[PDB]
Amino acid sequence: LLEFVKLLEDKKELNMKDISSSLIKFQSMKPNNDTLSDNLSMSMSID
Amino acid sequence: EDLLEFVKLLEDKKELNMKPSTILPQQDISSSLIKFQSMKPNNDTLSDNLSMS
Amino acid sequence: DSNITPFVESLSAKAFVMYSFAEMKFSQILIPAPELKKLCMESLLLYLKSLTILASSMKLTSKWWYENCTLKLNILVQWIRDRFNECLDKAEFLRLKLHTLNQSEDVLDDEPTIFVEKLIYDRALDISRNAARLEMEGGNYNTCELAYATSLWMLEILLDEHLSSNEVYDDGYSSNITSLDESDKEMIRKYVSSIANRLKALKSKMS
Amino acid sequence: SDSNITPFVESLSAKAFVMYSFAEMKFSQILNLIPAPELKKLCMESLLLYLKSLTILASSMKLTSKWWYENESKNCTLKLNILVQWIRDRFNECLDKAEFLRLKLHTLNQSEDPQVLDDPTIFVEKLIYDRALDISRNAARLEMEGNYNTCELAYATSLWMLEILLDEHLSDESDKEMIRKYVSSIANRL
Repeated sequence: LLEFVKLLEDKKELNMKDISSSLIKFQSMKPNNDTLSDNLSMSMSID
Repeated sequence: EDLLEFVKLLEDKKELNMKPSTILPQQDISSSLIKFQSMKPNNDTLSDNLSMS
Repeated sequence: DSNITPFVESLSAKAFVMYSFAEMKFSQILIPAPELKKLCMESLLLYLKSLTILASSMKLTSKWWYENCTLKLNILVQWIRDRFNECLDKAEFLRLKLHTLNQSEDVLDDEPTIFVEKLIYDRALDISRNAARLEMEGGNYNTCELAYATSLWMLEILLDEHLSSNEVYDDGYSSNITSLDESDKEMIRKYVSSIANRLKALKSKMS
Repeated sequence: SDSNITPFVESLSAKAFVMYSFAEMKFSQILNLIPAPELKKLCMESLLLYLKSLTILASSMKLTSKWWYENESKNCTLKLNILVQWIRDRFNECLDKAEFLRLKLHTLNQSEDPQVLDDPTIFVEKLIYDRALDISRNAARLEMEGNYNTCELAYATSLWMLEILLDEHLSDESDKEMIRKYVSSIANRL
């Protein structure tokens, strides 16, 4: 329990050595998300 | 053998009788919507409580 | 405590099956005046039943939360909440469309009364009837399994005391009244039995 | 990807979930008295976390779509349907909030004017790493206060987070090593 609190208290930081466009690609997926969900539901029905 | 019996049973199904209107209240679409609408804040509250925990 | 999640999963299965039925009626709306009015009513009633199942889910969870939360449960509850808001928006849209039609087209007294429990009953038995014809044509067993399970979820709604009450028949005391009679419940009980037994037989064959 | 991808989509949803909840907790601080430079930092941090959530959600859909088009069955479980609906809902939500944050950031920036656009970076990975241990440490100290189940979930959330860091589809060896070992103490505890 104390070993655990110590280790977490004792943590070292990481060493790390677009946004606009990422949002456009996501926005572009939205129709595909609907179609897919709809295709999964339609399969759930025998008829 | 069974599949055939089961299919037949289903094809032979009778429609539900239900209760006569005489022993039911009048039908009211709006009152159910109002009740559901009033649950919304309790639904949001509950979901945030679960997330925060 | 760890048992509330399976109760919520079970309700969510029921909400899902009802929601997907509502959506199948709703889709045929997105145009003769009689058929449209029938579809609009049918869809509305199915959304209102969805809402009863979803509400029941939140209440159960709500009660459990304040008396006594898994990742799964959190996810489910987000889903239930999303479906509740969606169903409610769609049902309000449909209620408003229905007011329009009952004013803008002219036999309103004469129209046969649409009961949600007849919708559920007919639909559940069609799905099982189709599953059995499929099963005998050598069709895919998983497909058949899901169909029977779907019929059973649907019919259990009608045998469940907290879910089988009809949401357009309000007490005046905020209670919904069951519209089914006892011989209906006994007939539905019989179908539940045979469908479950069909599903067990099928499971035996695929194992 | 087998006839059942449900467990995979389930694991991805848990990752998206904990990323989304972290984003949300930042977001809720945004929604009188709050300094501009702090408002800005919070806005960026929240944005990067929604974007990370969006990456994990998108990968779920990508996997499920590939599976759906390749598997000949077309047999879906109720469960997978439900999760896919939750994914879509959450993707819409995250995307709306990320847009709102992008906008608010742009607005804030137009009330300033810089001779240091030579200038600092916010690293999403550091955000995830630090928060994950703040959760576990809060729980260990809560454990010392008495709340057995809350320590479970808290603990659980910490490991999903570190796992995202080590995941190559969702994106340093000294760091990855540091992480590669970090799950274990948390897993030991929980």
